[PDB]
Amino acid sequence: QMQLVQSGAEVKKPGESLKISCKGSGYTFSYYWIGWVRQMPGKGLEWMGIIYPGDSDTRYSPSFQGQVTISADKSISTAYLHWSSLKASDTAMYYCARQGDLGDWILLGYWGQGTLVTVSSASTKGPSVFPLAPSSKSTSGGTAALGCLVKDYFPEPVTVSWNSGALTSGVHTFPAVLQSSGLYSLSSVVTVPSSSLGTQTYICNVNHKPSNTKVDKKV
Amino acid sequence: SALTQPPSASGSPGQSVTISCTGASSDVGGYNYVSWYQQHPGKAPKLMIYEVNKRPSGVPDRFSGSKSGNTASLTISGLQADDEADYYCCSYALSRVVFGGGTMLTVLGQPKAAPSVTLFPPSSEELQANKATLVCLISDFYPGAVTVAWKADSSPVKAGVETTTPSKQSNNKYAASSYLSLTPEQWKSHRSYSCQVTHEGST
Amino acid sequence: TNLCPFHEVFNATTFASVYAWNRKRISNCVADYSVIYNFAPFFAFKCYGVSPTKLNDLCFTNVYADSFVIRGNEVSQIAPGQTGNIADYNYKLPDDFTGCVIAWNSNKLDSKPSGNYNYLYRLLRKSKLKPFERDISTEIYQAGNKPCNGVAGPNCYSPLQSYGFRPTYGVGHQPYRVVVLSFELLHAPATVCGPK
Repeated sequence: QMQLVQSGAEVKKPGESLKISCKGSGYTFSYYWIGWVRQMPGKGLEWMGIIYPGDSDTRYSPSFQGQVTISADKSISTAYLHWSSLKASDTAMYYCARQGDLGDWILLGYWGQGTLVTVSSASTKGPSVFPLAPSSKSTSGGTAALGCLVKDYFPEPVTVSWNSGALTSGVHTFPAVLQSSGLYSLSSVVTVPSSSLGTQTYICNVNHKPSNTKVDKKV
Repeated sequence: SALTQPPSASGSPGQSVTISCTGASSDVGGYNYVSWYQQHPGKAPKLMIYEVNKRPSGVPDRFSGSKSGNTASLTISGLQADDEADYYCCSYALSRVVFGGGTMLTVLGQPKAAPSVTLFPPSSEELQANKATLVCLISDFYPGAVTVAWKADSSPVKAGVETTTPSKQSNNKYAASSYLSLTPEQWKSHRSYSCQVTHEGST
Repeated sequence: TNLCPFHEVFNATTFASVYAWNRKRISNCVADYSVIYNFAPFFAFKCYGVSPTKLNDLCFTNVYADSFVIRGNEVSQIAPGQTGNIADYNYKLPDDFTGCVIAWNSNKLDSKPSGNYNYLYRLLRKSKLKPFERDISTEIYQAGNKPCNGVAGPNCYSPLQSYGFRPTYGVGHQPYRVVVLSFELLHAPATVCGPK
């Protein structure tokens, strides 16, 4: 079967090199044009260029002539996208596409999973978890909302669970907000009966792989 | 040249809607080098229409295309909840593909829901530490538009505040979160603060 | 002053077929033909009435550009006095031709591993074609005596045969994009004079 697999998410800082890949299988990787597309957060698609794996003939968009290079390794059926001296503006989702058996040669009928590239001057920083206790003044109203506050973590990927993965009901995690300092912060809450305070333990579980911080705090 | 598309389009279930694209260039071979792509939130686009008088396999016949001069149209006959997506037009005549700004297709019929509010005071642990933050959580509102205003004992305050507006889940409704950062003494200098949502009215 | 639309024919995605060769009218332009030299090394850049390096110094009255694609080995037929399927049925050049012929390989654009069937060359025709004519008719060719009633049969087939361009084909069957620039040399009121 035909499918395009791209490298995982890459988080870098300005002034650093990057070389993402997009491997194609299930078809002849010598007669189809392979290219890359940019999609910034909330913006539309921007075409950067294409290449012919058979003989390396690169067609760059006028807006990406020398700002980026495209190459391919025909032996392993993989296409690359190389950056030099990255900028804060390069943060975006980058896809790879190829022409299909039908249409013209730059129709881009087949696409990839998409590669997320984020660049920010902020460095890695483990989160500091704080317990959002249910209001002592009013434990009713909107029931007993217990939650935890995750704060000051730059790498957005963070998973919050309750009681080793239990309490799936009533749980709702809100997407993080990118503070001015470049560090993210989100919150996770769970609604339970007002009289159910501390049913088993009502404990939080926070995981941050980029820093390997395992934090658990009850309330 | 650059293509232009409406920022957004609207249509109720069962009805039809049209999306216009102006700026398509041409070459000696012909004129129609027009294609349309569908992109759902969180995944790659998909080729809906190419050679507007044609379409690929695996695409319902509900998607139709046309062209009158430099204006191209994408016709959708029957709307469904799974049709909400950004639709871009592409001109690939002069060996150069140009994507338009895209248009957001939102299907009506979803009932309005007011936002639920939950304001948490600064936790005791962070209070023992030298920092404090108020968390105002918003959820269960369908219209993806809301502006959070903070007030300190009826006095507007806008020092150290940020907000977002994402979508919760397949539930098809939206949520949001805002954080107010302040010093521990600045916190205990006034009464408990209030979070205003203003979906359409205060809350 | 105004530049020429040469970018519309050389930097295009697709060309027309041979039987439907598209003619591009050029007028009220300053033709800088150097923009053509920077393209891939052409298999054939042959001018029959002038030298290709002298075009920028001359003025032309009416200049027309023709575009089409052929299987490569037929480029020998795109020239004055030639004979063959193309020269006789699709595109005929006069013996008094005054212009330049430009041909380059397009196996990357106009070819697919599955076969691109969007290019035709009108295998058969009842009479030989004259210079600068176009027969876009797709009627059934009556080779026998029985009047063919619009249905292919044992004695009447379709005249348009499709190219099966594929990258696996060797040189000689690959697609070669041909651009024919025809211009009048006599000193009539000029519309294209080049960069002074």
